[PDB]
Amino acid sequence: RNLAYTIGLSRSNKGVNPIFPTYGSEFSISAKVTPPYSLFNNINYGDLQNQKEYKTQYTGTTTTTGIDGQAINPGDYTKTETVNGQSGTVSVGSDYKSADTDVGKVDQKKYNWLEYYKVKFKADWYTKIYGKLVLRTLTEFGFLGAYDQS
Amino acid sequence: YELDSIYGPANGKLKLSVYESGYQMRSSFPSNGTELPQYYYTSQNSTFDQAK
Amino acid sequence: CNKKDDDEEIVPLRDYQEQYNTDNANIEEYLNTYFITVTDAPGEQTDQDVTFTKITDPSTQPSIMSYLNSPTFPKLLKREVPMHGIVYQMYYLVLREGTGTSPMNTDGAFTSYRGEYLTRVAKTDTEAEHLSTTFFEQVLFPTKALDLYGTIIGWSEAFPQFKTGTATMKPDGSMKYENFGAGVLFIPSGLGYYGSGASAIPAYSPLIFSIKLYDLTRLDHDLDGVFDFEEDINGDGYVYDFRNTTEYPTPPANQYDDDTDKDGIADFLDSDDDGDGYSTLFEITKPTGTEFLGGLSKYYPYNPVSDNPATPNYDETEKYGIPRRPTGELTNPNLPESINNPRKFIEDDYLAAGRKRIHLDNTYPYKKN
Ligand SMILES: CCCCCCCCCCCCCCCCCCCC(=O)O[C@H](COC(=O)CCCCCCCCCCCCCC)COP(=O)(O)OCCN
Ligand SMILES: CCCCCCCCCCCCCCCCCCCC(=O)O[C@H](COC(=O)CCCCCCCCCCCCCC)COP(=O)(O)OCCN
Ligand SMILES: [Ca+2]
Ligand SMILES: [Ca+2]
Ligand SMILES: [Ca+2]
Ligand SMILES: [Ca+2]
Ligand SMILES: [Ca+2]
Ligand SMILES: [Ca+2]
Ligand SMILES: [Ca+2]
Repeated sequence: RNLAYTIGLSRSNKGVNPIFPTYGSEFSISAKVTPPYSLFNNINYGDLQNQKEYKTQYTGTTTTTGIDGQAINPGDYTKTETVNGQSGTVSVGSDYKSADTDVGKVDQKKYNWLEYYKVKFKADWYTKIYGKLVLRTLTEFGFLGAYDQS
Repeated sequence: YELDSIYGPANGKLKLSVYESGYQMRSSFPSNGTELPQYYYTSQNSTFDQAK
Repeated sequence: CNKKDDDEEIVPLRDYQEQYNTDNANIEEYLNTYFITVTDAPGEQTDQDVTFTKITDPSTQPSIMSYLNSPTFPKLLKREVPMHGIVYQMYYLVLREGTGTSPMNTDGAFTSYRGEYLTRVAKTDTEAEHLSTTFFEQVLFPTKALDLYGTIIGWSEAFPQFKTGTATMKPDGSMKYENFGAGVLFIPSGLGYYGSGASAIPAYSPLIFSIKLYDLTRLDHDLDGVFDFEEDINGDGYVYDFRNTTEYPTPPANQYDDDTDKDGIADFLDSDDDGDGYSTLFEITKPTGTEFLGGLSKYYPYNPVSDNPATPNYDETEKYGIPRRPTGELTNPNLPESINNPRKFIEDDYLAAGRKRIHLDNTYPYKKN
């Protein structure tokens, strides 16, 4: 979900034909900002990968066998191991610290509410050099960032 | 044409003899509960030469 | 034209009960009006060949049916085969019983057979109605063992009642077989090819097979390290899986006989075999550093094995079998037996008779922390 506010200031004095301008310039500055959710909500986005809720686990209710040939009881944490050529998940027991971090859950929590800021700057200038020949200079900038690097 | 994979002098001659084999050959044989493969070695010339 | 219609009129699928009654009547009539002659070549390939001929002198011609549950060979027996809802009855004659082991209903059989199909011929104007047997397939010199699991139901049911014989290789490469089981099995159409008729055998045609069991090959269908003959819970000698609704519309009361976990999958086709989660292969795998290796293999055999003289480049001596629950001393006298402090194997755990092998016990591998 994304909730943003955008404000832009532009100054254009080009003329006379929009298709082939012969004089003037156009300067535009924009800034799209989202609420800083990271500041108010007390959540550590850096330690998410080191928590039980963000570790791979077996949600089934029937005992199964992993790639290692061992039992995988319901509710036990899992880890990925490559036995021979094929690779698969191997039960780690209740030691969630040794399990694999669920990147999908971490990314979901990190990107559940989009938090960013976008700044765009553009400058266009038109001038007549000789006769009907006109020179156009264009400079564009774009910056996308986040309030919290974590 | 020119023959390929010929080892030795080009003027060599050999006495070729084509006989009807009298030794039955098999690809596999049952064993004590298992189906083992049949192997024929390079030193079994006497067995095939006597049973012609 | 351009259209592709799907009009399959093989929907008839004659009733299993009606077809069985017709086949049984035809087979019974054949057994009453015909007699068999058996050759007696001791070591030749025609040791126990059978020839069927019509009975025209019933005074001194004993019909096949005459060999009822007789106390001396040849003996014609009946085996009840419950399948397709109805109860099939298959007649099989045992001319001679082998002097070896008997293959399971899902094992490989090395044998030579000559098959023929029975078909009642309509009574013509000049010729009266009778029964005719037409030849379709024959293998006089077996080369590869046939898996009884994929064969017709008749073979998988009658073969476990015969025994193998000794085989000796002659100096000219030929093999001589002796003291092997031989007999003729009359399998109805339902237990053979029911409605297929693709091959030379017409659809709904009872089959008559003359078999000679030379040898057998133990097979493992689940690749769990335990062969099908060792995964038979009862001593019946047959292993069945009731997960096919076509063959078994309703699971019979005899289910769970060859299924320890009662999961619906028989042990001969199940990997876990006990429901503990740990696969049978892992449980029977020899652990690292164990003091009871007893062989060069990485998997514990079901029972102790000996080397194979036929294999001179490999020693198959395995003096230890699949162990039972550890009945030794704990790693530490204190604390209760668990994954932390496991019990050590004494020695008798790999050789005791009647022990519950860890692959059939859901409490040995221990719970993970
Ligand atoms: C970059 C984003 C941030 C932009 C922030 C915008 C700020 C808004 C400013 C509002 C205007 C000021 C309020 C009073 C207006 C009345 C005029 C008197 C102000 C003044 O002294 O300046 C006049 C012109 O400059 C002015 O009026 C002030 C100039 C304001 C800055 C100009 C640049 C804006 C940003 C755009 C540049 C980037 C390109 C993207 C479009 C010159 O008056 P005078 O000739 O009498 O001299 C004065 C001596 N008595
Ligand atoms: C920084 C981004 C993230 C934070 C969000 C910032 C939000 C800024 C505030 C919201 C914008 C609304 C308020 C300014 C506009 C009201 C002006 C009314 C219209 C008008 O006539 O303009 C006159 C001056 O305009 C002016 O006000 C001139 C200046 C207007 C532009 C200044 C706003 C920032 C521009 C830069 C945006 C890009 C940022 C890049 C980093 C005021 O006249 P009057 O109404 O009194 O009547 C008297 C004569 N008509
Ligand atoms: Ca098995
Ligand atoms: Ca059984
Ligand atoms: Ca099972
Ligand atoms: Ca099994
Ligand atoms: Ca198991
Ligand atoms: Ca050996
Ligand atoms: Ca077990």
